[PDB]
Amino acid sequence: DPNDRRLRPIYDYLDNGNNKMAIQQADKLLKKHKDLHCAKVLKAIGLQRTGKQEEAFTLAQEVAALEPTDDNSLQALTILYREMHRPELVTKLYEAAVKKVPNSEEYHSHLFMAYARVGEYKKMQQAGMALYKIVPKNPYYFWSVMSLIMQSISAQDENLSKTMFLPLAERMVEKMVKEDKIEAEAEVELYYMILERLGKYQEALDVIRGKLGEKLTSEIQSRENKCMAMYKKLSRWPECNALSRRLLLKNSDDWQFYLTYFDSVFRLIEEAWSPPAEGEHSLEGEVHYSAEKAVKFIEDRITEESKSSRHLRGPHLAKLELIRRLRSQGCNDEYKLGDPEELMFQYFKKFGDKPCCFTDLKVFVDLLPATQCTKFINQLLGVVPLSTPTEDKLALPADIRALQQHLCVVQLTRLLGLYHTMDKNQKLSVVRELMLRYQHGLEFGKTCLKTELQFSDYYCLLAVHALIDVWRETGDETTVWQALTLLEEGLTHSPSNAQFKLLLVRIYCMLGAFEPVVDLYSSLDAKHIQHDTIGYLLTRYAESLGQYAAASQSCNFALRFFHSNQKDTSEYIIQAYKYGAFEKIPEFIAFRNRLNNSLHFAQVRTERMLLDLLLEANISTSLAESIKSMNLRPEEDDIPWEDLRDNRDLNVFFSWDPKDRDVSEEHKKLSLEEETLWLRIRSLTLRLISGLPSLNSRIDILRLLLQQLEATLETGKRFIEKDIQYPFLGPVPTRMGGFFNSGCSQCQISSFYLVNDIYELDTSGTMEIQERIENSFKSLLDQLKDVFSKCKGDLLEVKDGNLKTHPTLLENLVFFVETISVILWVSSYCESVLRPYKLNLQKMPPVFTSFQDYVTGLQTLISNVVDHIKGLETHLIALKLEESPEERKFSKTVQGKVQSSYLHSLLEMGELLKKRLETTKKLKI
Amino acid sequence: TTLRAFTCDDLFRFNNINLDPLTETYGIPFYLQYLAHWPEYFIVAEAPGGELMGYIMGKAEGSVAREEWHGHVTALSVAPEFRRLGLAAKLMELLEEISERKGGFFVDLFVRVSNQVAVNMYKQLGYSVYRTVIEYYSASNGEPDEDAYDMRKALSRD
Amino acid sequence: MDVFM
Repeated sequence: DPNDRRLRPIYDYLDNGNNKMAIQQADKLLKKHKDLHCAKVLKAIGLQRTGKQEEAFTLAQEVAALEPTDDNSLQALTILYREMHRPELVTKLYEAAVKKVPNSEEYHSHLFMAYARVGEYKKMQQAGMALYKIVPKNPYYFWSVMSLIMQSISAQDENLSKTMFLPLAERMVEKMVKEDKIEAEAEVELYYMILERLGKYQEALDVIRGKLGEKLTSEIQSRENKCMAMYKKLSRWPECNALSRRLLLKNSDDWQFYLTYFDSVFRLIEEAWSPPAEGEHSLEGEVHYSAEKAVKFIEDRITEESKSSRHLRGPHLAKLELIRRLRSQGCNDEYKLGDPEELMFQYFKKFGDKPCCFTDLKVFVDLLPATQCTKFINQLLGVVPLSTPTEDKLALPADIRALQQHLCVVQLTRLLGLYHTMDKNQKLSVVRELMLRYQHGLEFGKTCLKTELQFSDYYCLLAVHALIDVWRETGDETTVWQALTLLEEGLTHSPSNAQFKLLLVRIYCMLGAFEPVVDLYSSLDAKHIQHDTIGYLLTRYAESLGQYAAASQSCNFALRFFHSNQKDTSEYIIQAYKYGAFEKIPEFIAFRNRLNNSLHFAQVRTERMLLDLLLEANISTSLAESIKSMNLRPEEDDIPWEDLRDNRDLNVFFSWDPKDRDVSEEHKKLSLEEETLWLRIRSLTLRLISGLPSLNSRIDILRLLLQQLEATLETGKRFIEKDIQYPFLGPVPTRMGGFFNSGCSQCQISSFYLVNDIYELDTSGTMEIQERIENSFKSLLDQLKDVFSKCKGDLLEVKDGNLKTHPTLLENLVFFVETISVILWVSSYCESVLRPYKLNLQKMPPVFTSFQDYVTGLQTLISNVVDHIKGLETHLIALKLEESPEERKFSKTVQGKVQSSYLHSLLEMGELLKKRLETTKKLKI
Repeated sequence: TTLRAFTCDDLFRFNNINLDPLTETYGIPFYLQYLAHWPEYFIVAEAPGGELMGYIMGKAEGSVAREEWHGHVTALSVAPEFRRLGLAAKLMELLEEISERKGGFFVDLFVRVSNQVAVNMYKQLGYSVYRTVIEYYSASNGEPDEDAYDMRKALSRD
Repeated sequence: MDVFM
């Protein structure tokens, strides 16, 4: 085809992003021939890639009106439609194409394929049935069956699905079986899924155990898993027990089978089941039904694993679990298993050097009585071969083994809760000892590469944790500075560490500085899926500190990732449908829904909305063009409150605190509720702001939204009154407390009431309304003055050679900036509506004088705030922060970084305020 | 330990593994394609406490006519605190067995040149170096594009 | 390991 050769230049141009030259070459090509619709659609695609969609959309509509037939044009139109997420058009396109040629099986397949991309289940079922009618192939029939299954799943009515679709699918598959046409293995999976979803467990188990079960060979032990599931559903305990025993005999390092065997044998003992008189006492093999048999089997596994040179951690943990379950059940006359403390000591002795010992012991540590925990720790200290402790030096290890054992011992000591008993001085002594141990142990890893962690970073982690606990207990920032210095020094030696970067980011964000945070996060090298998991740390702090550029960049990255997900997940589940992995379709659908209902997605979307509206509200546009191009309406909403899902990982930080002080599901629930409240408040505020230009019946909608906002604010205050404390490494509190303490909510509500009053006056057009307007103006001015007065102070303070920080002032300044921007918008609308009244009256209402005085007061307040910001900057730059040497240098560097971050934030704030001040000249009516 | 098939929901809990600089983080299309096309080549280990030690992800391709039908290893990672336990050897043995059951011919994988420990452990496992490819790793952040070693091992069918 | 693509 010569046309493909002609398109090859623009083909590679689009491949390389050469949009302009592609458009030029397409124009040159179409100058000779006017029937080359592919050239036109390629030009439209290139225009869309450059941000020209309306002309591209018109060209696409024009070429679609022609109803083409060549495959290349169809592919190009498909790509173009998927560019702005418009898959419904290709459905009609392929419908017309198959209308032209009804006997084309490829066209029917493509039409069904586009339907499956969309999700019209009856249509895919009909298309698949028609395709099978055209060509008798099993895969199309099973495609139709899967379409019916998905239609049943989608429907909420359980009875309707269990009565209409599932019986029909079962009848279809039964007819297929009667015809004896089951060849591949996917049909068996589909049949089993259909039978299981209908509740006929016995028939599914029979069909799996039958001849058709032999076709399941691609996977490993799949038949065993399905039999386990069926037995658990049917409560056929002896069979599951026998199968679990056989599988454990096969491989003796599987935890799930150990748990299943224990549960089965305990259920057997509870039911007092007895073996049959004759024949095998199972469908699988031997069955154990006595605790003596269980302990004998466990001992046999232990002694069999002992002989093998390779070491496994299975049987010992299984013995510990059996001890726990025997204790729980009530068999106090235990069958000579042993003292749990002795077993723990032996296990630690055998696996001292392995880094995973602590994690294994944490699960069972609850068995140890709290009376002799210190004695147990002392006993543990007697095996480690430490050097002799002299007067001026501590006992030190000799190689990697001793160091790892001592580290594990220290971790276990911290876990038991001893460290939460002594006072400040003993904690400081422990910190010094840990620091000395880390410094001594740093010598071993001299030859380690840059991509491998050092051997003693956990000493620094423990010291940092202790210092943070001390600071939280008493509140002395010198400990914070020391911890920051220690963390920086540790990160200097091991650039590849990950926990250090996260701890540094959290501490810096807590202290109010933000400049190093972006660099540290970039060094962390996050990517697509990690965004939705660990981007909340950046998104919760980027906006609150005035660093607008970083917030914009992060929001852009997150939005790009989410849009790419929304575009490509459907395509890849489509491909999975094509291949034949039927059982993976519902899981794919659930995964896509989970990703589409992420809380972080809505949070970043709303934050980007508000930031884009605020940055270029009136300095660039008139707040009307931005809204129109921004697609916002008061009634429209796209936040799924009923299906909000949380995906943030709260366990990324390594922890060693006891169970009581660790995170809990209650904390997660409270954090989710607080985040939902904050998101609701932000969304309501954005929606209320959005509908303002349309005021030039909606008043009722605005009043309803205002009432909802007031109720939400009341609920938020009630929740704040609870005074819930969070763990340091757990969820971080939101900004609601600072928002309430600042008092900007009253100013915004007063502005909204003033807007309502002026709109009512305009509709009516009275003296009482004018007096109310004047009183509202005076109250707004007083509230703004009070809010500004609440922000006065100093950011960095020097006292006795120590530094003190006050991020609350920065947060108050941010809230003040947002409030004054909103007030400026409201005043602009008020002047816009009021100006024609005075213009007509010129052909004496005291409202004009009050408005002019209010404008002058606003300008004076803005000038005073700008001057105060400049004075704060001048004081900050003139600060003389200069007042082992390496630690002092690190502390100086940390202080310099904090000062630079504060200066950058203040400069950005001053620039924004100076830009916003100029706009007040248009209000001089 | 506990070995089971990888699932989509596990993508939200494996963050404690990819933080290692030596391990990558592919996009959603890569994981979705590998899971849909070859579900059996996706194994993940789960700890008694609920954590994930590591996972192994691979694929099979080639031409049987030219005896190119072979298994390929895409990704293999282990958590830093769960190493020195032979988990990688167990996963590699499982992949070798499952590829042998499919009538393959050999197994191959790429490796970083500077990653000396991985090369040594592979050589200990009977794997013999095949060849070297120049500038395979498209390094970012200004780092030089490190070359890669084409690592190979035979099978029993031949 | 392979390249990200």
